[PDB]
Amino acid sequence: PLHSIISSTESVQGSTSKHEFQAETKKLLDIVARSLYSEKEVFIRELISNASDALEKLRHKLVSDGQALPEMEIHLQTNAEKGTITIQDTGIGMTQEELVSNLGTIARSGSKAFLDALQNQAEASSKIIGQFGVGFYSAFMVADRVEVYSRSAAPGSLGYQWLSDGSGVFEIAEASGVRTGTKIIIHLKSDCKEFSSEARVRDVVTKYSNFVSFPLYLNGRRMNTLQAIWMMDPKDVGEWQHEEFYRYVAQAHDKPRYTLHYKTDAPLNIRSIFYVPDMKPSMFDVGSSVALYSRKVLIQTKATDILPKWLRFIRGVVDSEDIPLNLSRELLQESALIRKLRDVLQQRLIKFFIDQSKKDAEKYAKFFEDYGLFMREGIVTATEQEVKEDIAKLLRYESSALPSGQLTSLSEYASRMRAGTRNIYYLCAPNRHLAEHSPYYEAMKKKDTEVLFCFEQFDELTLLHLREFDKKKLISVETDIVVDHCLSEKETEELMAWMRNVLGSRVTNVKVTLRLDTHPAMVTVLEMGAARHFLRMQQLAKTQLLQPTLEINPRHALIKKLNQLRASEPGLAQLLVDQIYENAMIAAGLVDDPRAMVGRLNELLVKALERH
Amino acid sequence: PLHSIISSTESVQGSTSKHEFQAETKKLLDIVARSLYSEKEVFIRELISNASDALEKLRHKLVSDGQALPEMEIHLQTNAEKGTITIQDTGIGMTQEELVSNLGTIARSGSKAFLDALQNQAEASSKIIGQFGVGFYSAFMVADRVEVYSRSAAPGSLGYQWLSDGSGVFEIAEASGVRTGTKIIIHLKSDCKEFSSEARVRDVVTKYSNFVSFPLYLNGRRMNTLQAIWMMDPKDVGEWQHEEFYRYVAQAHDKPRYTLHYKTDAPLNIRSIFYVPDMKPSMFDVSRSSVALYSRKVLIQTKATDILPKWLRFIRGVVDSEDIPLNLSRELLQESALIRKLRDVLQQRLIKFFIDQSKKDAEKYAKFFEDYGLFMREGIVTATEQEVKEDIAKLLRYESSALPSGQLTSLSEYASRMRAGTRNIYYLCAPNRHLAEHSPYYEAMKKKDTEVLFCFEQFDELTLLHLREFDKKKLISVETDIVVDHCLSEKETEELMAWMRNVLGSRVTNVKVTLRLDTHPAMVTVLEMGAARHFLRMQTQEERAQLLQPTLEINPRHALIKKLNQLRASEPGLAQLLVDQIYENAMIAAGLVDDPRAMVGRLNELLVKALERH
Ligand SMILES: Nc1ncnc2c1ncn2[C@@H]1O[C@H](COP(=O)(O)OP(=O)(O)NP(=O)(O)O)[C@@H](O)[C@H]1O
Ligand SMILES: Nc1ncnc2c1ncn2[C@@H]1O[C@H](COP(=O)(O)OP(=O)(O)NP(=O)(O)O)[C@@H](O)[C@H]1O
Ligand SMILES: [K+]
Ligand SMILES: [K+]
Ligand SMILES: [Mg+2]
Ligand SMILES: [Mg+2]
Repeated sequence: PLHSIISSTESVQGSTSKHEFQAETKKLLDIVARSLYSEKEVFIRELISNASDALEKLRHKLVSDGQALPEMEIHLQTNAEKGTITIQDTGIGMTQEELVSNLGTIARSGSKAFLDALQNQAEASSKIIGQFGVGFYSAFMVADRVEVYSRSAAPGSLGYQWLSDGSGVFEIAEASGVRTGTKIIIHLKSDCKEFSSEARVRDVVTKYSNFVSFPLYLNGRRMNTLQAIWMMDPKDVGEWQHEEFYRYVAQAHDKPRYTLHYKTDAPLNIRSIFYVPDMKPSMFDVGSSVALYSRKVLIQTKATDILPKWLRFIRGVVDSEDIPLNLSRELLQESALIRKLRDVLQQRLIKFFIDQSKKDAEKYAKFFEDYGLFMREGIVTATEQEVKEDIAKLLRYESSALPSGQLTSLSEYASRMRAGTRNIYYLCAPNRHLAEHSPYYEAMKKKDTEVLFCFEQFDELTLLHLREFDKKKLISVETDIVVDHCLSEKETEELMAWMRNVLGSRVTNVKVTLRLDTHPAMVTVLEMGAARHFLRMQQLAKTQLLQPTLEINPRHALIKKLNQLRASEPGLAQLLVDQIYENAMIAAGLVDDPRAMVGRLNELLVKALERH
Repeated sequence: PLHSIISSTESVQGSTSKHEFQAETKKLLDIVARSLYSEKEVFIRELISNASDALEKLRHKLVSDGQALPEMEIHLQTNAEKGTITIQDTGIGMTQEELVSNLGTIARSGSKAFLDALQNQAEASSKIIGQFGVGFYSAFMVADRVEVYSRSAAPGSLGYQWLSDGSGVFEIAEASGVRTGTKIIIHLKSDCKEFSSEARVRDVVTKYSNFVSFPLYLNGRRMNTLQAIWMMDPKDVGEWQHEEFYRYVAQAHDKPRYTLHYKTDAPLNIRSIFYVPDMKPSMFDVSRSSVALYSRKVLIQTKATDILPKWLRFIRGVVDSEDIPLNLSRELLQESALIRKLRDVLQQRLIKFFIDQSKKDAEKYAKFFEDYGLFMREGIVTATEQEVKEDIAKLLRYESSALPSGQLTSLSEYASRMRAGTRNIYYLCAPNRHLAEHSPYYEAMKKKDTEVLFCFEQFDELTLLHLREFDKKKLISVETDIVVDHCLSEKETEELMAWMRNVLGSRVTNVKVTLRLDTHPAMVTVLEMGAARHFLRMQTQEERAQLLQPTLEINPRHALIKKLNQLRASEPGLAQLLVDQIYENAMIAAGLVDDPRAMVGRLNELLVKALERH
């Protein structure tokens, strides 16, 4: 049954009254003080941002008036005796009306009003941080009573006072002896007395607001001691600062091997810089020091992964003034602009690596040898076909049709290949000597088609997952053999019948091949790539057999000896085939742990040499 | 640069005034509707929670006076052409005064006053969700006009109207014929018309508000059809209830091989359930903690806290509590102190439970250990505290030489029968039982009357070196202890020994003799065998052997070694091949070969000439 009661019988007949939305202050203050910020160390960051905004406002006003610029700086005082923290700046300052309209009203900020009266919003709107208006009340989260002493920068403004305990009541009075600017006095709570020490304050200042645009003083000394090189032009920063900055963000002692200075403004504002370490990636390498900034203050998201996961081996910093933020000044989760930011960064980073090989191929070879693991991971974990192909341009392989010791790409491979050819062949082997001596490649010697050699691990899996490059099918050499379209015939036929009976449980069928010269036998299976992966995966973990085919080579010297061995030592003949069968399995790559074949090997040896 | 402008010259001189804090409603509404919630689909959950709170208030009012209990229902309606969504409720209802006090004021909730004026906080304080007072204002985030009809259930209340354009100004009127309860009419935004589709709303409801304590309906039919079993006592839930509950949570139609119903209050109020799938794990299980946190019967959607450790990701269930502090965005305060202690308590509770399951049923635990054995091994290598290592080591089932084939034993029961004054435990690695028994290393320690453990699973040699201790006992591998511990004619032996230094000097640095072997012609002993095995696979014979120090020991009583003497001078060419085969065989037996594909060629040409005389 459809238990529905919705109707449209509601009737409106009276005269509608008009009211205005109200607001309750005590609950809002409690919410801000208790259940808004996860950490308790953000109030100093908010105060520093406010001081920077005030200093910027004063500088802009003086520039507009064209007067003499005085000294402007921010001072932090840490007094551990009374258990108090004090911050003082030299900004514009606020009069009684401004104090009442700003410090006494929730969700009200004068910075937005000032920006609305700029008529350009480009000269100073890129440096104002405050946008909500509830950042000051984070002081009550660690304080019980607050004192504010402010005097405006106007020639004739008097000092004032601002007393409040954070309980919905505040008072204002006129003061004397107050200098130009503002001075915030904070009385620390009982459980929050850790913030009255210099070490913790210095740590938080260095973590959050290290790159403030104005001098910052704590008990006399200055903490910034560094420039934000991601906001400066590339023509104004030297090569020496590019290394010192890298050693700071990466927390290392080496030099970077690459340096990208990206700066774009058309799709969205990006001011970023990236580095690649000289040293080889370690085990721990398998936010990745890509900390996100906004108006030169740390955001500390570390979870949204603004950079792709496979690109976790690079360091640097990213700045953007258009990213949306929570009320707690934290990054929004999976915003529309955030997804677009990740795509833009990935496209530029891949393009940068392509030009590096085009400029200096020798340097790129060393980079690919060390960091090549990360590129293979990206293709496997990708979900869009165009993403896989774009990343695949960075792969390097060496082919049989070229001298040993040089690497080729999948792009130029499609250029020198014949127009009649349409698919790409690849053979996997531990080395190149084994690859050319591999029995699978020996059958391909008849055709002149060019093949690529894959040596490193996961190359076979990476090629299988890609499955297509530039509309060209990727097919392995092993799969193309089963699909491909001395020992007279009479004496040959009975020899297989003696193997089918013995190896019936292992060798499902045996057929005579004519394309082998060196290896006595081969093992062929349809899904060779999957078999070489599934078998290695099962021994890798007990998670959620097959039918192999063996082909003998009549022209082989050992196979010729099998005719005269059965009629003389039938016992020795059985062990010999059990050794040839496992030898073929090892060459194919379907070999299990080889500890079990030692017993059959030593026993065969001690009986096969008792003739000398 | 010690120059500080900080001083204390400033002081108060004039009279002090007095002022009251104010607020800006428009900016507050903009913040709530634009920069508060990450995802735009939370308004349905908020309004459903409000309806549930109203129904709870009505239920308390109707049970307090001891009167009959009418029907409580939630009705969701959708209209594609109109682009409107309707959620009608039959709760207490609100008159003009409650409407203007609660709806018309930001951060004002009547539930908190109702909760505090309860005087008992026993039956209703645990089922009230709203505590902030800004939940209703999330409707403006998706709607261009909000229209609400409501009337109280009091004997004499009348219907009313409520309109708001989202511009900070609302309006109230009087209405007749309004059904008792609350009815919310929402007109959707132009770009937010995707919420007028039945499938998307069904997804939102089945994601956020599955376990509401009242029957809810969507377009006529019921969407709940399932009760929350973790709230009741374990005696009130049956096996068939568990199967359906495990089916929904884990999306698996099989039977849960394990079931735990944790209920603790001394550290903090916890009401959680757990499950273990019967099927075998796959990559989707291994690939990334599959447990959804709950609080007062509503989804919280943590997705980042990971309340359970990484190695315990193979279990499924839900976790509920009422003492978790969540911020204004209805999400947990990240890295909170109270959150950290929940992870450790839950981990150790499950550690004890798995120990218990072994006692009452060893066969069931043994089958369970084989299926998920990677997860316990994974936790040991990823743990930092030594105390936790012992808690996990009790869950490992190994096999020793004191029992026949196919009887697994634990470390604790292994260490209860070992020697008196020596703190040593012996473990050996082999793919099978036959290989372990015939391993040359085991044959070397057969002299002593000591017990040795045979572990057959992979990555187990790495676990025993990371654990490093078990109740103050040193873990020593069989291969390592051989080095630590301190026929053929002599003349023919030493000259035979001297040849290998001449022909294997590049690959062998020292050759010795062992008399304790009688079934293997070769043996390789290394100082740190366990470390070499795991470090070799992650990272041709010359540079490999340089970092392994492959000491070679040859049994002189083996028949193969004896025949090498009479083949020394008859054909030196074949002798160069057989000695290499012995060297290669020893490495294969020792398991220190990265890939045996290179040794096939040398072996293949040996057989073609070994029996050519036949
Ligand atoms: N040190 C200061 N000097 C001058 N004005 C200040 C100072 N600190 C705060 N204000 C004023 O306080 C008002 C709002 O304070 P605040 O709480 O910081 O909001 P906001 O910083 O503008 N926005 P946000 O910090 O992002 O929440 C504005 O009018 C500021 O000009
Ligand atoms: N449908 C409703 N029926 C009855 N009372 C309601 C209804 N919706 C809202 N109210 C009342 O109006 C108040 C304001 O709504 P709301 O913003 O959800 O507050 P809250 O839910 O208690 N706290 P929060 O968790 O932020 O939603 C509620 O606390 C209720 O007292
Ligand atoms: K303010
Ligand atoms: K409200
Ligand atoms: Mg600010
Ligand atoms: Mg609510």
